[PDB]
Amino acid sequence: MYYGISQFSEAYNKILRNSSSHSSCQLVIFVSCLNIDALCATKMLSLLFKKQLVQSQIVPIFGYSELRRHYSQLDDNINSLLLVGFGGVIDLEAFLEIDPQEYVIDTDSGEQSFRRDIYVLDAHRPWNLDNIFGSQIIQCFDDGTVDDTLGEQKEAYYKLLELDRKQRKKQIHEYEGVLEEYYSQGTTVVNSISAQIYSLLSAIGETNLSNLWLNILGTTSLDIAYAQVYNRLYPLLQDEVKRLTPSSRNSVKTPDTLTLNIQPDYYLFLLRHSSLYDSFYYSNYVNAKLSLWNENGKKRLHKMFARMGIPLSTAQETWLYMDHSIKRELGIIFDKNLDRYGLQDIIRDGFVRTLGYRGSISASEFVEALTALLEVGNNSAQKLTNLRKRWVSNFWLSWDALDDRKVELLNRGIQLAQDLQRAIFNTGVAILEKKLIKHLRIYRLCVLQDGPDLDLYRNPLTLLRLGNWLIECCAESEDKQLLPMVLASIDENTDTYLVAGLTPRYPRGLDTIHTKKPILNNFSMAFQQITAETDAKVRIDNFESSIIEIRREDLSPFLEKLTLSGLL
Amino acid sequence: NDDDNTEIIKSFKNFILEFRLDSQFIYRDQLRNNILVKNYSLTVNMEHLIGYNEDIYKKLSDEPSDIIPLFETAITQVAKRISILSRASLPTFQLILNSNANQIPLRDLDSEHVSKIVRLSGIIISTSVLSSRATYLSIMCRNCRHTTSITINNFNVSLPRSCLSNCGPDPYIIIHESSKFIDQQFLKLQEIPELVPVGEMPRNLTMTCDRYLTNKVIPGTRVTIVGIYSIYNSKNGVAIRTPYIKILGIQSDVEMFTEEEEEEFLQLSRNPKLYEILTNSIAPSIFGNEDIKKAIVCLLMGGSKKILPDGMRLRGDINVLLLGTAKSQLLKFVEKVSPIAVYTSGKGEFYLEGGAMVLADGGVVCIDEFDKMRDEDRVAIHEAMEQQTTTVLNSRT
Amino acid sequence: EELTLESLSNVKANSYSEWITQPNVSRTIARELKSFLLEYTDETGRSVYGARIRTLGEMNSESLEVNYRHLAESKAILALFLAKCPEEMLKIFDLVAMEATELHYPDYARIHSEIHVRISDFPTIYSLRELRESNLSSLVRVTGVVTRRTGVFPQLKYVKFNCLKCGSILGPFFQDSNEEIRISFCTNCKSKGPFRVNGEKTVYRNYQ
Ligand SMILES: [Zn+2]
Ligand SMILES: [Zn+2]
Repeated sequence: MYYGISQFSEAYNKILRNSSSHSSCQLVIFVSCLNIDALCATKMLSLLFKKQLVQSQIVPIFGYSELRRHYSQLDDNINSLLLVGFGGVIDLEAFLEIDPQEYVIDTDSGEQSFRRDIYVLDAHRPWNLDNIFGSQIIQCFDDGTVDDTLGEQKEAYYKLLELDRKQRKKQIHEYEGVLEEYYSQGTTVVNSISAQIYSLLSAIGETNLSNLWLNILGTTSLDIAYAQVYNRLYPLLQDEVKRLTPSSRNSVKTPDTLTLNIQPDYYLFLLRHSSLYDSFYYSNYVNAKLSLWNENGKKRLHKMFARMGIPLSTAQETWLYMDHSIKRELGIIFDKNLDRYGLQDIIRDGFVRTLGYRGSISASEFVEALTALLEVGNNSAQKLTNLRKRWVSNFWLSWDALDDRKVELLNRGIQLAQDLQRAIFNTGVAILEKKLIKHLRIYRLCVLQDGPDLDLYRNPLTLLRLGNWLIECCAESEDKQLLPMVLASIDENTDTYLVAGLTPRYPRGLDTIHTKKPILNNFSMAFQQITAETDAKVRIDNFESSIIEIRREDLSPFLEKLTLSGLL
Repeated sequence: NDDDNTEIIKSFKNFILEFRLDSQFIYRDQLRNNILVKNYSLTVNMEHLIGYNEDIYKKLSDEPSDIIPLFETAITQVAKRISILSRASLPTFQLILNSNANQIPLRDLDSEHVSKIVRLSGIIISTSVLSSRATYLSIMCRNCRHTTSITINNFNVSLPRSCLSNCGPDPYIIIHESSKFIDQQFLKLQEIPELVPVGEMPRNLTMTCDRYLTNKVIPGTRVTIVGIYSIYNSKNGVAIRTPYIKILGIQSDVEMFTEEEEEEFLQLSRNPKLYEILTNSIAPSIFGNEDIKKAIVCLLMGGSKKILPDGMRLRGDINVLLLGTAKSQLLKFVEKVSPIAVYTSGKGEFYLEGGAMVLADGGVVCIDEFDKMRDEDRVAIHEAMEQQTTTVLNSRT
Repeated sequence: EELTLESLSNVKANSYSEWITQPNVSRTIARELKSFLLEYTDETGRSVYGARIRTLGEMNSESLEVNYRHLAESKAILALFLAKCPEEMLKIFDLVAMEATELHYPDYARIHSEIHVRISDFPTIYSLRELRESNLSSLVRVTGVVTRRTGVFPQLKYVKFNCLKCGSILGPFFQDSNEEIRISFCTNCKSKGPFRVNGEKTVYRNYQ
């Protein structure tokens, strides 16, 4: 509501009118790292401002506390703050303790104004009503979710704010209950921030092939978790692809020739940059379907490749070096027997960028490599600071990778993605054989204490990858109901478990009467309530509240409260 | 037919003259430079060729033996066009490849790989000596005296038996003078020790290289090779043919002081206790033995060898004697840090030379136990060190 | 016309192989062999050969395991015939393997254009000394310790040739693995001459 979709252009014009001055930079863009779509959105905004030639600054951030301290050091000269993928649900005014009177200037007259402007692009869903309504210094580029779902919430909020006694109770309790009901609901990203920014550019008419590519990448990254959102947005991106597509068709391939064409993007892993056999061997969906984690799954994989009539040796060959006959008839090969093995869902048409003779890349593979670069791009408080510094360095490395010129960095990211994926697969199979997953009847707890790959798992995204693979296998396992999934990873240097609360998910292909319903994630709220109740040291500072830290000894007591918690 | 060969040649010419990345005709420039240094040969990345057009790469893979010569001809034509002004000669250019794809273990190679461009690696065990290969021949007909010639390739011919303007069964003969030839080596490769299966002999295989690929490596050098699995009818089993490999390209697995080095050494000299630092640095695990460290430093440093005007020379190589494994570790460290060294505790195609000690020169020669060492008796060492010496030991260590 | 398995019992030929080489006889033998492969099962009733084919495709192995007793159990007539003339029925049974494998793994020829039948549990056994000219030209199960092994060198599985006189191309004759080809004649011009091998058309098999 605060800034609806229609008024994005107006907000942008206001930002210009305020911070546009070649004399100095008054625009600062706070960005929460560890989010592909956030990075894409930030890059798009950077390019836009570069066109507008408005000096500004980029501020990578990892934790809410980092954001707080960064705001503390802010200078009054800055009047525009862009928050990318963070702060939407929190009461930023409260969290940053912003006093309207401190910033109020030129209020007049039925008008208001302030010295600074906090623009929020954090499109999770459970928007902080105070930010939406209570605050004015807070600016939120809403996707219309408020005006389409929170109208009753708006009414209740404005009534409660209006209330300043049987009738008083008879109204206040209902409004409080309405607001609480809007609360106590798990977070679930609503839409691509990249999509919102692309829409804004369309409003400003800045749309170009590069911007569409960036939006595609952001949405594709979002896909894995919120596949429904990706499905909803896919037609729009295809429409834009057709809109910007050049007239020339089948133009002779030249180095300058660059195309972004839609064609079958088989739901595999690094197909173009890994042997077909490897791509299948590490495609989360593939392993979940065939349970490749068990050796019998590997046997079935060999059986499937034999059914394909593809020489296994060939299947392990480098994809770029496939024989032309197979490299082209793979379409028919997949058309046949994929249903026989139940892997028909793998077939997927998707965006695939390409340029000159250097080669081609699918948006999925590109975002995978971007995540790999983000993750492995390179006194306890100092150790955490250095780790987050490495994460920020990886953030900037990915930023550089976005440029086409730095194809070398993209290749490095591809290799890193391969290595991380294989390590994740090995760890997952070891876990499943170990049966570390414990059915607690409130969640399937799986705590990690083995040395190897533990160092890698200190990165929240690495843990998320492992948990995503585990969740894929579990959801495909019909025996397992959609229980909440808990992951923890002890850090020996800090002696803390990287607790992660991972929501369940219906089978990728699943799209029946159910699956339509979004299974919100209450992990964060449960963790926060337990932490407030208890005193076990933890770190909710991380923007992704579902991920938190805890002492090696504070874990099991915290886990005990967690299973004791009824919030989950 | 010849039209299709010309078409393939034209396609490769277009690839060379057009394949561009960013803003550089990498291959055009590379060819121009290689010509500029007279190195008439081009190296091509397979991935690049595929990117330009998969079809040419696939056709090459199908019939490498014939496709490759056409590609080399295209390279020659491009070189002439870019290096010599038209309407105003060069030799056939060697083509070098780099697939960088999945390898094939030496043992795994079999009939399946015949005539296929193979990509593998190993350690070169031995190197032959270069031989002549007739790229071009000058040919006289024995009776009618009809001149002619042949242009042969090192892939997949014999002197024609027919007169071509009875004259004879083979009236043609070679005129070595006008004919032209190239170099051709022969190398033997063994599978990687790791690649060797459990308790199995390491397999071995032989190759041939030519043109600029000649003399590019030496025995006992780990290397990765690209070539066509080839088979030749050795004069040395029914229907059994000897398998070899034609070396398309080589990559070295293992592959003077600048300003920085001399500056660092000068600063080291600036240090007053530099000598003490050294003594502290030799075999730190061997605590104590300070005099031993000092003597090690001295021996490593040698001495100012001088040759008098009368000719008699002043030796510069110092020789130190030591007296369990503590000394063994010391000598091991010495050889490790020694620029050149020979460590041996006394245990120690028609050509014979002197013993192991003879081969040692410069650097150092270490022996854990002379009291144990008696091979060739002491007198050999007596002479080799006192005198630094058909049977003369022209060594200095 | 094709013949019955009982009709096959009547060899009615100069030699066992002479009977086998009979066209209709070959058809009957192939049909019976395929019937055995698809039908013969363990006491469990599972097609042991069906599972063997499954694994063969899965492992991409080019050799199919076969148990002699199994055929002796059913279609033993073919067991005796093979014992008398192993080569011919080996070829026929290899084609039967072609057909049995492809139905379960269509287009497996890509993985292996051919397959090799591997008989097992051959009842009769002889030592090297036991061997006799009577044994020659027939299958034998023998044991020992390998004395010396040679490296696996390629051998020309199939061979075309080229008469030096005219010799554009000569038939892709199958090399026997024991002797040379020595066509000693040319079809293009009826005479002898240097028959240069046609490198264009030739199949190579690992030899040892
Ligand atoms: Zn003549
Ligand atoms: Zn003839």
